[PDB]
This record gives sequence, C-alpha cells and structure tokens, in this order.
Amino acid sequence: HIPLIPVYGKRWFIDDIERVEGHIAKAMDPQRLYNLQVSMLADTAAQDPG
Amino acid sequence: MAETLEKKHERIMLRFDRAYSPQKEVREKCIEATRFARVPGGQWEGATAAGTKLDEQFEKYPKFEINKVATELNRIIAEYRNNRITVKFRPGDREASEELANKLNGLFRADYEETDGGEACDNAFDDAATGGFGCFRLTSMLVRQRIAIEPIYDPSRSVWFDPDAKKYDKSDALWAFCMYSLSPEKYEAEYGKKPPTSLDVTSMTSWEYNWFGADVIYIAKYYEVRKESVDVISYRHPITGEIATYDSDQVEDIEDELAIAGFHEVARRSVKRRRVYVSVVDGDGFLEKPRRIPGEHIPLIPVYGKRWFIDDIERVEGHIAKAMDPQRLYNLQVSMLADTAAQDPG
Amino acid sequence: MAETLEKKHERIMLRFDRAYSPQKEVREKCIEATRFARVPGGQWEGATAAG
Amino acid sequence: QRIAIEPIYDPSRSVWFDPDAKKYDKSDALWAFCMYSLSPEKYEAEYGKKP
Amino acid sequence: SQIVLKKFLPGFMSDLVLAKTVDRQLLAGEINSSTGDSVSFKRPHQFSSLRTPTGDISGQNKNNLISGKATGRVGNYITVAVEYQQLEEAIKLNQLEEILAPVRQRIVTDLETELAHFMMNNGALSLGSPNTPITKWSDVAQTASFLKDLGVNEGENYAVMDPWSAQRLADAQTGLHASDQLVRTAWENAQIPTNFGGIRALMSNGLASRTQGAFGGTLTVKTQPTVTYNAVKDSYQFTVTLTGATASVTGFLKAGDQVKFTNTYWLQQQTKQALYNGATPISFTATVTADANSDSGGDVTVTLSGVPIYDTTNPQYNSVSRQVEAGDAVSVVGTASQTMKPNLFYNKFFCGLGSIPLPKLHSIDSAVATYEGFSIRVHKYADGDANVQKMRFDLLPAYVCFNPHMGGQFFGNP
Amino acid sequence: HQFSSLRTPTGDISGQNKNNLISGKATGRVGNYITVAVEYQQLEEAIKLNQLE
Amino acid sequence: DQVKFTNTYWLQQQTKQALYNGATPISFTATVTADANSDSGGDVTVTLSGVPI
Amino acid sequence: SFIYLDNMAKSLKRAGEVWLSMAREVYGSEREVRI
Amino acid sequence: SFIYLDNMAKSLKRAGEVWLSMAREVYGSEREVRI
Repeated sequence: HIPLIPVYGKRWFIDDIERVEGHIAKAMDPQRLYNLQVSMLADTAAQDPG
Repeated sequence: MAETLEKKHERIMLRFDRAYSPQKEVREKCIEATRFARVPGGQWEGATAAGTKLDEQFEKYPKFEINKVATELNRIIAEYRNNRITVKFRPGDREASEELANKLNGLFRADYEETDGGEACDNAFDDAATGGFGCFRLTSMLVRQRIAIEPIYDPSRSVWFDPDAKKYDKSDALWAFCMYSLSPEKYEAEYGKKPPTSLDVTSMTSWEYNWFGADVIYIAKYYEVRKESVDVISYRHPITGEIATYDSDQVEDIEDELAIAGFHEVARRSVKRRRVYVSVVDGDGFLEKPRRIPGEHIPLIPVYGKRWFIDDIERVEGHIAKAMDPQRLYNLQVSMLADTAAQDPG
Repeated sequence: MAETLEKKHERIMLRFDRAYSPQKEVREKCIEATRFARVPGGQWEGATAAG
Repeated sequence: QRIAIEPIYDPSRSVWFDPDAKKYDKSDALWAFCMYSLSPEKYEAEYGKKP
Repeated sequence: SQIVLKKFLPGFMSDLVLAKTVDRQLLAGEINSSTGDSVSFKRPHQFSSLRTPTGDISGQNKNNLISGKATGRVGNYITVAVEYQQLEEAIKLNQLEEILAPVRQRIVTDLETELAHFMMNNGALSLGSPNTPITKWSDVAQTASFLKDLGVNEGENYAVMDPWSAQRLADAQTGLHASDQLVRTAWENAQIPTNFGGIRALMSNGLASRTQGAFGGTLTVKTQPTVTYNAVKDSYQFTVTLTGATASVTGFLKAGDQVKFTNTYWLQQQTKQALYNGATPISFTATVTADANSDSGGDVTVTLSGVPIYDTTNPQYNSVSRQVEAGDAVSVVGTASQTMKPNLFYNKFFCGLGSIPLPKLHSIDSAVATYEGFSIRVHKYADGDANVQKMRFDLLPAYVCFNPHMGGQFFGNP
Repeated sequence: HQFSSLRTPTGDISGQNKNNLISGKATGRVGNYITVAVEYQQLEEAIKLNQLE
Repeated sequence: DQVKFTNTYWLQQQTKQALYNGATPISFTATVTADANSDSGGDVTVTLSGVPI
Repeated sequence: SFIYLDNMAKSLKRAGEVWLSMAREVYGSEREVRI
Repeated sequence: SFIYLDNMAKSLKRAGEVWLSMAREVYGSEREVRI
C-alpha cells in the first residue's frame, strides 16, 4: 500500500470534490466582527474624554 | 428482438430519461440542503455577486455567515457512530439451525470487516441524515470468489431507479443506474484510447457553483433483471445423498466431475429463473458488454432519512431543509445591523 | 514505453498539476483557519496596512 | 531492517493524492506526492553540488 | 426583458489533428535556461564505393567525413488580453469563469493554424495539380506510394483532408462490391476506415488556406546556383534567381508556392537511381519560403526549401540526377491568383513541436490552465485608477524542421 | 464570447489594444392561446349524450 | 423564401477560413421572414434571418 | 434521531436479505450431514 | 470531540493494516510449529 495515512476532522464528498472542516472556520466572522466593534468603541471613547 | 447492440443502447438512453424526469426537483432540494449544511460559502449561494454602483464602482453587500443548523446534525451523527448496528441471523426451531446461523453470521462478519462495509455504512447514514437520501453497493470480487460491500458517493446524482417501484427497498424494480465520474487518464488506462470519450448528460449540478475541472467523464452502470429458460440437471448419485439438482452452468467437462460421484439421470426439465445482468455504458455505446451477476436482486441498497409517497412521487427529507429560511434571514439581519452600525460611530 | 528518464519526468509534472488543480481552494481554507487560530497577528490578515 | 513511524509537517501544502481516489483512507489511489522544505547547505550535503 | 438564464448558448469549435500526429518526443524540455534560445540535432552519414579491379585505392580519394545539423528555435508569443469594468462585469458573471472557456480554445486554434502554415511553407514534395480536388481512391494511395518510393521506413505516415473530400471518398465505399462491413459502415456513419490506401487518413475541418500569387511568362534561371553539400549541410535551403518574368509585379510569388524543375529528377536515396512515375519521370520541386517581388527586367530572386544536391567531390550525398545550371526551364504549378485549401501529407519525423514553461511574475496573482496538454499562464493585475482590471493569457511554442524531403502538399489529378 | 490574439517576440503589449466585453442576448417570446370549446343543453345531456368521454 | 448572395462566402466560424465544396466556394444565404411587395421602380425592401457580419 | 436509526435498521435488513440470496451462488448451499 | 476521536481511530485502523502488510517483508512470515 501507499504508506501515507491521512487524518481528517470532518470529511465529506459533495460535488466530485472532497471537502474538510476543522473547529475554527465556522466562527471566523463573529470573531473578526467583535474585534472591529472593540476597536471602534476604543478609539471613539478615546476621542472625547470630558 | 433487438439483435444489434446499437438497438439496445437507445432503449437504455430512453429508460435513463424516463427515470431522470420525475425525480428531478427532489434531488435538487437534497443537494441544496447538503451544500447549505457543509460548504463554507453555501449559505449565500444564489446571490454571491450582488451590489450597487455606489458612485461608479461595484462594492458588494457584506454577507456574513453564522452556521447554527449543524449542531443537531452533528449530535445525530455522533449518536449513530457511538452505537453502530449490523446484520444478525436468528436461528429457527430445528436440530441444526444454531450452527447454520453461527456460520452465516460469521461469514457475514468476515465479509464486512475485510472490506469497506463500515465506511459505506457511515457514508450512507451521513448522506441520509444530511440530505435525505443515501445508498451503498453489494458487489462480488475475485480474490477464489468473494462478496464485497462498497460505498456510493453522491447518491442524489448517481442512483436512478425504475419509476414503477414504490416500496422502501425498491424490491419491485426492473432496472437501475449507478453513475460515477472518471478522469481521461484512467479512462484511457482501462477500455481503449482509440475511441474518444463521450459522457452522460444530466444538467443536474453546477446549480450555484463555480466549475473549473473539465477533466471529468461520467460513466454509468446499468442493471437488468430478466426471466430466462435454464436447463437443470439432476445428478442422482445415491452415494452421499441422491437428490441433487444443478443448473447447466456446471458440466461434467466444464467442472471436473467425470461422473466419479455423479449419475446423469434426468437432465431435461427446463424451468424459468430470475437472473440479473450488469453492463457499463456511456453516451456513445457499450464500454463493457452485459454479463450476469451471481444473485437474484438488484444489489443497490437505498437509505432514507424520512420517506413518503404523496402524488405518484417519492419524497424525502433530512434535517436541514426545514430550517433554511430562518438561518438565511438571521444572516441578513446580522449583516444589515453590522454595516449600519459601522456607518455612524459617534 | 518511456525509455528515457526525461520522458518520465514531465509525466510526473503533469500528474502533479492534475492532482493540485482540484484541491486548491479547500487547502487554502485549512491554512487560513490554522493561521487565524495560532499566528498572533493572523486574525487581521488581509487588512494589516490600512488607514 | 526496521519499520519506523515519522511525522509530516504542513500536510495541507505537502500531501497531494490521485484525484481519482474517493475513499476516506485513499486505498484506491495509484500515486501520491509529499513535499518537504530544504536548505541550500543541506541540498549540497546530499545529492551533488554540481547541478 | 430582464430575467436572463445563467447558462450560455453553445458555440462553434474546430478540431485538433495536427498536434496529435506530429513528433512531440525528440523536442521536449530541451530549450531550458541553460541551452539558450536554440538547440540542434545531428544528421545521418552516407558513404560511396570505389570500384577497382585489383583493390588499389592509392590514387582515388577516400570518403570524407561531413556532419550536418538541424536547429530548432522558439517562436513568438500567443497572448490574448482583455479589460473590463468590474462593476458591470460582476453584475451576474460569477468568478469570471465564462472568459476561461473560449480563450484556451482560441489559443489552441491559433497555435494549430500557425503550425499548419509552417508545415506547408517548409514541405518540399508536391503531387497532382492544385485545381483538381480528391474524388477517387487513387488520390490518397498516391501519397503512400510516393513516400514508399522515396525510401522512408522508420516512422508512421499520415494524410489530412477537409470534411467534403472524406464524403466523396465515403460514397465510393458505399458502391463497393463484396465487403459487407465497409459498405454498411459507409452507408450508415459515412466514416472511412483508419488506413485508406496504406496511409493513416484523417479528417479535419480547420485547415489553413493560401493564395497562389500572380505570375506570368516563361521562367528560366540565369545563374548556376551553389548546391554543394557543404553550403546546405545545415538548413537544406538555397537561393536562386530567375528570368523571363513579367515587367514589374509586386508579390510575384507568395509563400508556399511550388517551383518545379523540368529536367532534374528525384532519386531513390539509397540506390541513387531515378524515379519513374509509371509513364513519366518524377521532376524535382521546391517550396517558396518568403514573398518575392519582381523588378524591371524580369529578374526574381527567391529562396526555396529543398536542395538538389549534386556535389561533385562528395557524390554520396546526391539526390537528383543532374546538376541545375543556367538556362534550365522551370514552371509554377497552379493558376494565376486562385486561392485553395491545400491537403497535407507527411512522415512522423518531419516537424517537431514543444512548449517552454513560463514562470509567474513577481507579486502578481496567477494560475495554470491545461487544455490538450498545453499549459496556459493567466495573469491578473489592476493597473490604472479607473477601475480597469486586465487579464492576459500566454503560451510560448517552438518548432523544428528535420528533413524537408519527408512531406508536403498533395491534391487530386485528372 | 469570441476573442482575438496577438503576436509579439517578447510579449510587450503596452501600446496595443485589448478585447472588450461586447454582450448580446437572444430573446424568446410567447405566442397565442390554443382553445377548443364546446357546449350542450342539460336536456341533451340527460336524454341524448352518452359515451361522452 | 431564401435569397442567395453570389459573391460572399461562409466562414468556418472558429478558424475564420473560407469554405470550399471542392472547387466552388459555398455562398452566403438568408431567409425571408415577412411578406414583401414591389412598387413602381422595382424596389423591394425585405427583412431577412441570419446576418453577414 | 430515532426515525433515522429505524430506517437504517430496515435498510440493513434488506441488505442482509440480498447478501443471503447472493451468497448461495458464491459459497454454495449448506447441508446438515455429519452422522 | 467525539467525531475527531472516531476519525482518529478509523485512521489508526488503516495505519495498522499498512503496518501488517509491510511487516511480512521485513520480519518474515509467521508459522505455528513447535511439536
């Protein structure tokens, strides 16, 4: 046999293409939206102190 | 009689069209549900490129995706994979039925373990739970002969049955198709390089998907069940049991019996038997001529999540279809809140 | 028969291209996810220099 | 002689299989590729410095 | 008036037979970064015999040793470039996949057209009159008979013709007398067999066409050319000047025209004996390479492919019966300025083909597209502040001519 | 779509022109209804119209 | 009805080369769509299907 | 997940029936003879 | 984490099969002979 042993987290075959998924991909958008919200709150707060 | 092979091919093509026509809008929903559940960008398909001029440009709308419909599907899949089930043979009320059952379910276990039975079952259950339709195959391979269990990939666009079958297991079916993709290099490896490749056309996929690989050729396996006349020969040698009826396939010269433990006796009773043939076809002709397989039923085993028969059409459902609208409304709400908030900070 | 070793090399190159073409966008997502999860500055990649 | 088990680093950009294999374990595959990075000094250490 | 389908309508497509038949083995991965911009092959050696009664060769000259060459070079770029307004382009056109489909086939079609032009410009052999088309069985068998007559063995021989010519030959098969398979196949599918007359016959719709070029007057050569082997041991091309032409005509002879020397015949290359075409000897012929004009006084200087070697100090390399000298009579086949689609026939080792891989430009996104074994480099950039994106496709081929005396054009004859 | 190509020894197309995206469409239209209509009295149906199918 | 143009020839669409049926090139042709009438002076105006681009 | 598992079981029943029908031609018929 | 561990187990099964296939050519075939 070919001595390569593949390991998958989650694997499916959808349209003639094998597709995989881990545990980080599904949460990319909320995280990088939370980061933007935090930055845009921080600078706006730092603009007008009193 | 359809003596020529060309006359037998357009009949197969017509049967393929007749089988494809009714079950066309159901498999669309199945594929859409699977894509919506698994493909990372599949929840916004149908409006991927959308925007306005916006002062002589083409800035597009932000389309955020927060997948929340896969948790219960994963829970169901884990529930199945934690407790797998298999085939068991129960004994009867006989003096020797216990040993027969033990031998049968030892042979079945040996076949299942030394082949792709587990992968086939897992794939079939995953497809049935995601889209609503799954399937796997039961073949015979020469290793001197053996029964093998194989998986079928993309059942929603590969398996097509006789439209006259209405039962869950498709027992009352006379023919079926099993499609699979292929590469030009492997197409040339088998068969022959002399004739160009002609592939079956379905116009099924590419529905909201970007396609780049034109190196796929679609080939199908075709199954028939026929009732044919066969002559059974009853070797009635009294030693070690007398009544023994065999079909004409094994002959005293084909099989090295040489009448050592067999008496010719009666060999004239002809009876009709149910036989199954397999063939490989494409859009042009026969890649492999038909040959009979050792069995009585079509070896395709369909798997359904939920199945009903409503109006002359079999309808299936998985676990994603009922929640498509709320999810893709939630995504739009999130995007429309995000951009509006980002518009006016202070 | 591909007697020469040079004839065996471009076949390998063509096979590599054929194997690399289909599985090109999935592995990109895999690498992006790994970088987004582990690299300290990987969560803002794509807009690092913006102002 | 002995059988050894070795790790593969960066599988997403190193391992490429025959596109005709569809099973989980890639049993029905006829060829495969496996990359690894190397330095010019170690490239000269093995093989040859002439090419 | 608004709703549109997302699938395009089908279009028109040519066919590729020239690339799949020519030699793609010898010239492959040879023009690398170290070789340069050209590479050359060797040539076989030939020897002559001295016949003496007692075996004494002291007075005579022993065979000299002269080595030839066959150089292959690279051509121009095959580049197609487009620009668009991305806002209007992305209205409903997803991922710019629709541009990919009709550009690779355009590149391949242009490459094949230029290959056919090169092949008919460098071929030497000619058969039949250009006017007459192919209508009978002998019109194809003549090519195989001629190729066997010259003496080529190592290789495979191929002949290419347009769609209509195949139909006329297919109708002849329908009228056969005893072959059931042949007549049934011709009646149903209108397909001729693979081997037609001993030569692998093929059908192609996309075949380059040419014009004759206006000429007039009894042409003849004024000056004896140099056809010694040492002069032409590298290219098999020679230059010759003609007289008796028209006063002053521009474009007197186009590229691809066949000039035939009446009194100089071909030779069986091994036995060095004349060629006899059943009832008449076969005359020598050559092909124009570059366009030639005619000046006042009716003098035309033209460069021809294919040389009538009659070196007197190296007799072993002769290929024609007699040496071409001044006052010889020549003629050009065909009419004044008619345009026709030539039919090609050639051996396997006549023209080569190869491709040079192209690296990716720095800091520019790119990809590789494959189509019948051709790799196309696609580049995208965003030059300009007017939202004008640009995409370009590239391909770099290379050709080589091994032996001009192993191919050419052919037509039918009455 | 259809395009045109260029030939250059080195690939310099800095000063040349490029293909544009000229788009055309084919329009299909509806026709006219095909109607067949019959009528009969109730008395005729009661006493005379049999084998109506 | 069909109108044949004598001195313009069809083209192999992809390769842009002329068509020849042996020794006689193929001629462009069109089809009349709507009825046309001729008035005094022998001038008739008609709309044809298929265009010689 | 109960309905999915029930459907899987009833599909496995058909698979077992097909295997039992198919195995007689490959492994031969079984006879109870030891005495 | 159940699915990841299950996939790891089914990968280890293939690894063990490959090791079993390789071991016969390196350590030799095993025969049961002591009597």
